[PDB]
Amino acid sequence: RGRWACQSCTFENEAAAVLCSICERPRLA
Amino acid sequence: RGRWACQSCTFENEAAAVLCSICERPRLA
Amino acid sequence: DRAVLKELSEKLELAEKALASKQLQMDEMKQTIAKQEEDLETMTILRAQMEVYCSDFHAERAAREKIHEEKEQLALQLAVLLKENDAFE
Amino acid sequence: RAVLKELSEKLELAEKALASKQLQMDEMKQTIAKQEEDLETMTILRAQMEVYCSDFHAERAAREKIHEEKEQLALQLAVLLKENDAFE
Amino acid sequence: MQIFVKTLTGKTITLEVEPSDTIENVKAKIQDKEGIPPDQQRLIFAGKQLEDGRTLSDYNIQKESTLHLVLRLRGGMQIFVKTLTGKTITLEVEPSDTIENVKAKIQDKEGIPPDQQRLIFAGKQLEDGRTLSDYNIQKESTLHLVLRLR
Ligand SMILES: [Cl-]
Ligand SMILES: [Zn+2]
Ligand SMILES: [Zn+2]
Repeated sequence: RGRWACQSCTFENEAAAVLCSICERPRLA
Repeated sequence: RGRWACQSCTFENEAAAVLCSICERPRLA
Repeated sequence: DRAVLKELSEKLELAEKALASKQLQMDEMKQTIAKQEEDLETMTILRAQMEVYCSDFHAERAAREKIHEEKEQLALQLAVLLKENDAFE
Repeated sequence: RAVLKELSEKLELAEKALASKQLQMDEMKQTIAKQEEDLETMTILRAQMEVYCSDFHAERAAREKIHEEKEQLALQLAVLLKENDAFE
Repeated sequence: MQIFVKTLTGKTITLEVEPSDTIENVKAKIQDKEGIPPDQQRLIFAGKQLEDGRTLSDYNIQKESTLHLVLRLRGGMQIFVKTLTGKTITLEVEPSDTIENVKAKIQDKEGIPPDQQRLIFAGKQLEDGRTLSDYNIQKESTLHLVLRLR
């Protein structure tokens, strides 16, 4: 867990998100 | 909550599955 | 710790909602592919027209050359009669 | 059973399933892009078809013009023959 | 801007223009690049077929890209060539064409080497180095082909 960086757009998401808040791509995609 | 019935193809999936084993659609879709 | 169960249960429910959302989006995209493939069928009619218009052009030019040949003979007949009339001026 | 282990394993399963679904959407997104390329090629095909249509019209116009010139000559000729026969 | 084009078959030699050139100057760079005359080509960029009398920057022609261009079946001026056998053939020409260019066009239609062609117009023998304009040859004018007997 913890905050995570979107691998596509680099937005730093909160640990509770399963999709990136900006580009909507999933954490593991 | 027990096995869940896929609303698109009616297959009864195991509680631990998140996708339907036959048609691969998610439980809430 | 009871909150830990609440974190996972809440995040799982979020993941499963995100799945239904992605699936519904894929369903929409599948229709888009379907409509666009339907639009592409209009290409068969388009190419047929292009061949017709292209074919009609050549025919028109062929006809134009024949009528030219005919115009030339007429023009010559005319000149022969006019020079013959011209001789008595 | 271990609920925390059970919830954890399903959430990891959900997140893998999400990645999987996203990779499928990426494929369809590329298909839609190829179709849009083809649809642009269909518009260009439409343009080419219109040019041929236009050139057809122009050639037909030219053929009609020379055909009309031929007719006016046929008439001039007819006038000369009626005049020439008037001597005979 | 070095700018290339894609076609049905493929033909592109060293070319180059900048968006400042007119819509007829772009068709001019295609003259020595694509090999078809200017009034036989109609150019289109992203669904906009720009005509002459509109700057090429008004709707910026992106530099160094691959464009699709469509070609006409005919130009704006045809002359007729008549064989002694009566056959008439149609040539796409321009007033700046020399009669030597016209003979090269006849060879392409009839397979006769230009050396073997004599051309007659207005009752006079035409000379290779002159142009259709020098002879006042105009749209739908008629030349007469005679082959050399030598
Ligand atoms: Cl000689
Ligand atoms: Zn992102
Ligand atoms: Zn199912």
